[PDB]
Amino acid sequence: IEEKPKVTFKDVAGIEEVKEEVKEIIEYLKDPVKFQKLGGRPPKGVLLYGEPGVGKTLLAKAIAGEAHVPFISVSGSDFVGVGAARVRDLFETAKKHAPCMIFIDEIDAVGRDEREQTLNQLLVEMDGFDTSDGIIVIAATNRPDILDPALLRPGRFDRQIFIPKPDVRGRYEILKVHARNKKLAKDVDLEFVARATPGLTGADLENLLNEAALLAARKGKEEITMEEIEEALDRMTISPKEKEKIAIHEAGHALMGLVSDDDDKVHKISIIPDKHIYDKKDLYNKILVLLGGRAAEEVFFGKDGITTGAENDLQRATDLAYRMVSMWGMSDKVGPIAIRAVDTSPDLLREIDEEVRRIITEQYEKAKAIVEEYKEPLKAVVKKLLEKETITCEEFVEVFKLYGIELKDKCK
Amino acid sequence: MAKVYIEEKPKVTFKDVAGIEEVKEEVKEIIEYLKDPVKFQKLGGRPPKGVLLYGEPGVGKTLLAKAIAGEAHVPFISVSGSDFVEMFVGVGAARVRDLFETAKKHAPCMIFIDEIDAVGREREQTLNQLLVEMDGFDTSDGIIVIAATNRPDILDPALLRPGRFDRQIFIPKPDVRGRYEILKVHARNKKLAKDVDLEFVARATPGLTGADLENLLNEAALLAARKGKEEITMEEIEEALDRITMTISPKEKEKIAIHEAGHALMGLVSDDDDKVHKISIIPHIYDKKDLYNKILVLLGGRAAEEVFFGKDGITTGAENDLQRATDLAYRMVSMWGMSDKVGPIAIRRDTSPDLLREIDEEVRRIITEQYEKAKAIVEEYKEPLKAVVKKLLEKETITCEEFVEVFKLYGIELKDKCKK
Amino acid sequence: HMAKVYIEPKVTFKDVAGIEEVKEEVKEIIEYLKDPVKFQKLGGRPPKGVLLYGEPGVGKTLLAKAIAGEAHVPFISVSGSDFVEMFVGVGAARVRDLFETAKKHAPCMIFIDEIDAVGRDEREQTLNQLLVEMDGFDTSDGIIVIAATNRPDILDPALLRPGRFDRQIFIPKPDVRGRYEILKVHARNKKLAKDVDLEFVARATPGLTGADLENLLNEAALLAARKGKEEITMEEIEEALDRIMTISPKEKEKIAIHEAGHALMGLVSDDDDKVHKISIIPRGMALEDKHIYDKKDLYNKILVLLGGRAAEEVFFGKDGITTGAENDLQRATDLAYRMVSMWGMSDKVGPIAIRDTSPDLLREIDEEVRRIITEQYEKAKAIVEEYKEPLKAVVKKLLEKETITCEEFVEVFKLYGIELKDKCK
Amino acid sequence: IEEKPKVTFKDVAGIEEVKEEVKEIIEYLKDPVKFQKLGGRPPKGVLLYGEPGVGKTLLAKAIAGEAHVPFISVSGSDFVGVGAARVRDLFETAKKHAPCMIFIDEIDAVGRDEREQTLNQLLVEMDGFDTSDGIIVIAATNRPDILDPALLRPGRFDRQIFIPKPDVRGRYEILKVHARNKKLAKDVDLEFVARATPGLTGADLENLLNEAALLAARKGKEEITMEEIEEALDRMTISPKEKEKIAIHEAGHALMGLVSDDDDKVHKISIIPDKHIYDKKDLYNKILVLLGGRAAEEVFFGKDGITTGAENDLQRATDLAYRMVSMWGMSDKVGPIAIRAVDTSPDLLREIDEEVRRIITEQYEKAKAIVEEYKEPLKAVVKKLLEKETITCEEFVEVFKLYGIELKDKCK
Amino acid sequence: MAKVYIEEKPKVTFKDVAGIEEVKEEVKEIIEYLKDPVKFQKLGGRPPKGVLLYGEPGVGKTLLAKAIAGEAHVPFISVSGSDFVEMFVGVGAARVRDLFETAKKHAPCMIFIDEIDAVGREREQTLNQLLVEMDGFDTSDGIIVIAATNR
Ligand SMILES: Nc1ncnc2c1ncn2[C@@H]1O[C@H](COP(=O)(O)OP(=O)(O)O)[C@@H](O)[C@H]1O
Ligand SMILES: Nc1ncnc2c1ncn2[C@@H]1O[C@H](COP(=O)(O)OP(=O)(O)O)[C@@H](O)[C@H]1O
Ligand SMILES: Nc1ncnc2c1ncn2[C@@H]1O[C@H](COP(=O)(O)OP(=O)(O)O)[C@@H](O)[C@H]1O
Ligand SMILES: Nc1ncnc2c1ncn2[C@@H]1O[C@H](COP(=O)(O)OP(=O)(O)O)[C@@H](O)[C@H]1O
Ligand SMILES: Nc1ncnc2c1ncn2[C@@H]1O[C@H](COP(=O)(O)OP(=O)(O)O)[C@@H](O)[C@H]1O
Ligand SMILES: [Zn+2]
Ligand SMILES: [Zn+2]
Ligand SMILES: [Zn+2]
Ligand SMILES: [Zn+2]
Repeated sequence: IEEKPKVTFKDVAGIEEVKEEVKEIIEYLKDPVKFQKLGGRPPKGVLLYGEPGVGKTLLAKAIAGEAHVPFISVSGSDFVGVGAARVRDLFETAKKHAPCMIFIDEIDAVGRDEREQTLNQLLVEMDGFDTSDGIIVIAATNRPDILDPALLRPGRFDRQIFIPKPDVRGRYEILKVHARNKKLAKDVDLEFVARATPGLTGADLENLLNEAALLAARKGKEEITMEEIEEALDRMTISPKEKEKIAIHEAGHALMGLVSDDDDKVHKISIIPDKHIYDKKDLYNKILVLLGGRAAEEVFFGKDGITTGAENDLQRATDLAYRMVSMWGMSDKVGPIAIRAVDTSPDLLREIDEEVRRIITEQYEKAKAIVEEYKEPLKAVVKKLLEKETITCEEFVEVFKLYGIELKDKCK
Repeated sequence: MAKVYIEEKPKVTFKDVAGIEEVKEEVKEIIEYLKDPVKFQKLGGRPPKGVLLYGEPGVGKTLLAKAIAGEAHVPFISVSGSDFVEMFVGVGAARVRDLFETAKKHAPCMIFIDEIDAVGREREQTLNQLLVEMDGFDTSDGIIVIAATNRPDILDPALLRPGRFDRQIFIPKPDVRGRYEILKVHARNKKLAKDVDLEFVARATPGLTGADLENLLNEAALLAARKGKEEITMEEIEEALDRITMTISPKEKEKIAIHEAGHALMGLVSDDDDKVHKISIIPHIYDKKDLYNKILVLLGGRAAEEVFFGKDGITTGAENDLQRATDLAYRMVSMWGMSDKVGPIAIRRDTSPDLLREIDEEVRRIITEQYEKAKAIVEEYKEPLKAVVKKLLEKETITCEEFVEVFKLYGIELKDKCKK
Repeated sequence: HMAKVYIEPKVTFKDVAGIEEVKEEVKEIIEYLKDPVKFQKLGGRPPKGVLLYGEPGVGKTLLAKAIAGEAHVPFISVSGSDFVEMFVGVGAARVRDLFETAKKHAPCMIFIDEIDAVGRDEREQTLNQLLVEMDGFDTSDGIIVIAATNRPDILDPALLRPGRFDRQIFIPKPDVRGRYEILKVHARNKKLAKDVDLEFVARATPGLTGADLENLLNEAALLAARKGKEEITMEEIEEALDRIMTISPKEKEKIAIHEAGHALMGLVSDDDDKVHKISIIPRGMALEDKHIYDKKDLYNKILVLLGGRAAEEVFFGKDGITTGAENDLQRATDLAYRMVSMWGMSDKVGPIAIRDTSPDLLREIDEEVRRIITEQYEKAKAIVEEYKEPLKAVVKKLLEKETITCEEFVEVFKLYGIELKDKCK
Repeated sequence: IEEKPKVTFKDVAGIEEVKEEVKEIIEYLKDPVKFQKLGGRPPKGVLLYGEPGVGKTLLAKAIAGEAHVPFISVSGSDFVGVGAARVRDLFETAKKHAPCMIFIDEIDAVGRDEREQTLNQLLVEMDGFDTSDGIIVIAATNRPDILDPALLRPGRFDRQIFIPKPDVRGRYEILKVHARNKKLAKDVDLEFVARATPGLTGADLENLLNEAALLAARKGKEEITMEEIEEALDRMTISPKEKEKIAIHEAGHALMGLVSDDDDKVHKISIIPDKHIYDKKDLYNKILVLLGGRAAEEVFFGKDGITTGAENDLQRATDLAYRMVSMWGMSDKVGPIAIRAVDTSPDLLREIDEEVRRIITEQYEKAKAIVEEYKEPLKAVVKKLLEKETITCEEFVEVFKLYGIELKDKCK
Repeated sequence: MAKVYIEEKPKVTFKDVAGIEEVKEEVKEIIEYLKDPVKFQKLGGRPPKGVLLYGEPGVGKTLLAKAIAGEAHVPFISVSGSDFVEMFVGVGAARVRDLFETAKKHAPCMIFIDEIDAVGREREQTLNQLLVEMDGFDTSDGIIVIAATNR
């Protein structure tokens, strides 16, 4: 697929922080020789990851549009040995249309036999082009956890941007953008609709206004009223009980961060989902923070109230614990041996799993004790998070200050 | 070569379509859009571009599409997916471009693509040309593309992507009422005798499609004609019926009904799991309690099978329920650290066999716990369940409300979990 | 595919700001290129390949161009990405042709930007062809190859072995003085106002490269021009600043202790390879067989690899050990695993070689590998514990100078009355 | 590679039994429509297997030559996804040149990922052509033991011909063929040279005469004398000690065959290397025969004298024992279960290996006892085999008859 | 493009080659064949068509080949495996056919292919053309091909 601009930042609502990040990509695509004579090297690949419908393809299309540069679209599933040829051809086409943008949706389909050979051909094509070409590849994925680490290595998709689900403010701005082409009545309050749609993506909101328009049309009306919007709403939204669980989890992580011995700045708590060296204590602390969400879930709701929301934090914590034991020899029992894994005895594998379980349980018990200790000021924080949807790190600290508890200065 | 058919305003309407009122209700916006596209356009409304109709052969997919066009009084442009088999060069891709060209010329109209699976499994040359033609037309054009398939499992995912055939409607095989209503529709042109009981014929045809029934009445008419009769009697209908000996056995039906009732009963009792709907013999954050409950519901079908038929009567029908239940149990233990024994460790899908054993043990613990629970529930409400199964066997399809009403008769108040 | 041949002035050392230590290192390269015959008659043997590694825009191509300029010698520029294809063995031919062109224009300089693209199968054939072309030319030719990389961590070790790019120079991001000196260089062709304080601009640009600063002054000049001014004021510089990361001092101390750890192992080893320039390079930058090694030589190579971590534990405790020892630990274990399962250097396992093997043997192998590593780790730790006081001294010097010579390390130990092994260069 | 006849059966020495087998292939290639109107179906693929240099490519070339039909040559190693395309193209070319012969040398390279996909493409191309095409594929391999069973399945290479190393008679006939283009002296005795070259292949003999010719030329002679032939010989021949070991092994197999309870006819003992149902006793007996060679080696030479020659017989015996246990449920311990194998518990695998070891050792002890019993008439048979190189089954039985032992009537 | 060298009767002999007497002894039949091919041909003798010389760079592979030609007083036709890098179409395969054509015209002679690894690792088009040209010539021609490789 080969398209042209016709979509800019005016069609993208919110994500101003993301918009700011990608601004160098738009400046580079406008005139690559300014950046080439400069000496600086822009990214070759940029990974856009988030939930479906958050506007990853939209952002990529807006980048191309703002730069007035061709947009060459393709999907990961569109890639027996002919898979590797298609990759070579895509980049060939791109170099011919330079300065332009390559867009790869579902990069996870090609980047997780024919499934492992096309992957390498993409990797070599990424290493094949330079800044001189004046081209940039933007990939999008809903499952970055299943991505091949090789893809994120330096020279290839070494830049990653997480596009989040819209907050109440974000939802309203999206609604405004998608309401432009709709004949809405005076009585419609888009501010209310934003409040009434926590959990929805930009796509869900676009569909909600589209559905309301189709209803008003079916009904035989010259405007869209709140009636239609409520009807379109009923036709994906976070329950108040669900919201409470998310808020307790999120507060859990923040409390761990504002109490953890060393580094990592804490930031904006919301009911919405390396060049550095780290010591053993730093990693124990990072695990402590990751388990915080779940620790809060158990302390507040019991063993039967623990939720599916802790999925990534648990994965990350365990992944970090295995690295400590099997890669960084941070276990006394295992020793300073490093295993990178089908030549290793089951006895060592057992010894590794045991140590990983030891670390996680140690920290989980610690995290739980901390939540148990500050349960009353936490309840207060959760009440604020439920009401406001989003709170600043400063706000959290000030709520604890009210309960006579001075937390660590780690915000922004 | 090639051949595209154009019926400027068809004569088939919803009166020629029987027993898919839920489907009829869904497609009503497509009718309203085709009647006046600018009413929609002048508001910012964007109807679907493509609508996928999938079901068994003869359930009435082309019929429904023809009725949509007829109800809207709009041309029906028919074409077959197999007619895009290029004879030298990329003539397949040209035909696609031409079909949409023809359609835009006859707007407001309907494009109908039978066997979309033939063009959407040089192959990706015609397929891509269809995909670009789908992205090429807008709501301004006032046209809609309806594709039909018997094999949606072999369809290219690209076809179902947003902007294309992003709306999919499953057309099911008719239940008793469905079958009778179809027979009534197809009996209209036929000279039937007074003795013919179409209500009996519908009961006697579980598993037949609208086409099979249309053919059954057509065969009975040919039998009566050859015999030298002016009317069609039950004799000819029974004779025409016998050409059916891949149907639903009554013993088989009982097993399906008990399994289906099993799931519904679990759903209407499960502590916080959500929304039960239409029981038929015819084909996000979750807490630990919610997932235990989801497993409970999945095991319901089998639990009912054992309670009613014994360990020797349990069936292959529980295959996917069992898989799903175990997959969910495995995720609770190895991914969401919902096991006290295993702890809050996560193994996403390298592992010592001792941990693998510990995981399998815990998964077995959860499933057996819930299976024993489900069985106890079926054992408790066996008498009102027998009542539900008896109703489900004669009606083939019952509403959740109907189930709850049967239980109400046995003095048992179930959870208000019916879909509204 | 192309190659660009530069004819000589324009770029000399006067256009290169604040890397005087680097400028001093490369001075032999400039002298050799001037008259290759005079320097071999004198006795000086030059490098075949010089690797320049650092972040993008840190003046690696600039330094290389200045070397060629100062020597008045052709500069043949090429990129690693120009030697990739998959389809046909034309990649290997281009390498042969580049060196052919170079020999025709001698005395001259070859410059390979992005050497990492060709240094990581049709790409492998090209990598080997480069390696053989490196071994193909001599000092008699009068050519030196300078390669530049932003990713030296992903470079093939084969490229850096003796005879190839065996000289490596790390070009760092400019500190405040560095930034100020660069600003001065790039301010020469600009009409700046009296009110502009380049010393302030230096403090206001932490983390920028020479390239970023060059562009900042260029952008400020364009803003003053578009405003209709003959001079550039602080207003335009602040505006140009807005239009567009770090290393911690605690982190720096950890790196310095780790790096010092390796060097102490090397200068005590009992039998090893040469040790050189100890430096505080960030995790991102910084970086066998063919010949015969005995069991003692390999035990010693493991000893050196564990040195960094051994220092981390001796100085910071078990809670202070860091992620920086990641490759050292991997390499040490790989080497231990080869000793046991390939070279039958274990008495318990015997002279058996495992290339389909019982778990009992796998257990026996893992046990022995753990024995070797722990033995050596305890040895390394004991060495760090013994020379903890002169090491603290080395780290303090390393922290303030950010880079110390092998000679400086040995003379610090000399101060503490400890005579180390004569290694270095 | 595409060649034309120019080589017939006159260039092939001996292998008259093989020559007789392939005669239908030559008659079919001459006029396929006679065989097509007939109703009969010739083989699609014919596998030629034997040691290197025995004349597998030669026989194939002679088949094409005798039939006056094109010979299209290719090798297995000449076959990333482009491997499967080459196969399709070869058969395309063949169908265009029909009636003709396809020749695939080293079929083991393609018939043992890209290594497993080209294999399937060959299998489908084999199933693609019919008798109507009037083409035949002849494959050659030195390692048929490593061949994928799929290749030998009905419709594809379901015909297999073993080409053996030449016996003294065979060697003489080959020497005669290769002596035709050589200027040999009157004193040269090719009958002696055959006797003096046991173990050599047709290729070795061709080279021996070629080397003798080059020596005589170098020496400055107008003829090749015995001097040159002996010199060329010295420049792969079976030692007399080695010969004794082979003879004891071969006698071992024959004795088992002439004593085994039921079926399988015994034939020609030499010092040179399904549509049917079998019962448990038949298979125990087949194992007994297979172990016979080794059993004789141990009885005669001791545990330190057992040799590498038993390699195939041991493989075959074990392969047969595993099939009895894991496929045909002929083990009481394992039961009537059939395992065809990465879903099976190690406990069952252990139980299977134990039973296989039980069967083999049982039979090995039996075979050894039989050799021990008839050691004296066996010594007599070995003396005859050493002298004559080859003996008939009848001759063996007659030698035992002399020692007053009446064997089973199982010859020909 | 391309370049094939012809030294009709070289001046390097075995006196210019040192310390490989075992190798010198092996190749002595190649010398004797090149001196008079019909002596061999009139007996049914078939010498090698191709001889591969492999070793480290600078051990004297081209030297030995040149000495073989010199000792036999036979032309030495030198060519490099890298010179079969086609410039459009299949011009690589044509060069191979031409080399053997040239050789047959100068018989009895010696073909020398340095870096045979460059042509023998479109790639299989020139490689196959070499293979067919090798199978194309006979002992009657009175020519020998000596290839040298480091890899
Ligand atoms: N942030 C947003 N602002 C405005 N519209 C949005 C936003 N996010 C999504 N949308 C709308 O939702 C639709 C789906 O977005 P898309 O980028 O295709 O999905 P994805 O994130 O899966 O790649 C588009 O039509 C786009 O207009
Ligand atoms: N629900 C139904 N109501 C009435 N007639 C039906 C129904 N389903 C099928 N039929 C009849 O069966 C025949 C086949 O219908 P058709 O649409 O072609 O099947 P398919 O789903 O394979 O496209 C038609 O003559 C139609 O009238
Ligand atoms: N040390 C420095 N002194 C002066 N100018 C510098 C310095 N570092 C960078 N610059 C300038 O920045 C630009 C980019 O430098 P360049 O050589 O391309 O960097 P690299 O090769 O490391 O990517 C050049 O114009 C150069 O003059
Ligand atoms: N039975 C034989 N009769 C005559 N010559 C033979 C015989 N076996 C081999 N040769 C000769 O030996 C050479 C090698 O035979 P070939 O068929 O190519 O080997 P392989 O059996 O490995 O395929 C040929 O030149 C052929 O003339
Ligand atoms: N054994 C040797 N005796 C004499 N000179 C030798 C010997 N080996 C190499 N040389 C000399 O070394 C040089 C290179 O020889 P050459 O054949 O080109 O090397 P290679 O094996 O790479 O082809 C020649 O000038 C040759 O005289
Ligand atoms: Zn979390
Ligand atoms: Zn079910
Ligand atoms: Zn280190
Ligand atoms: Zn045998």
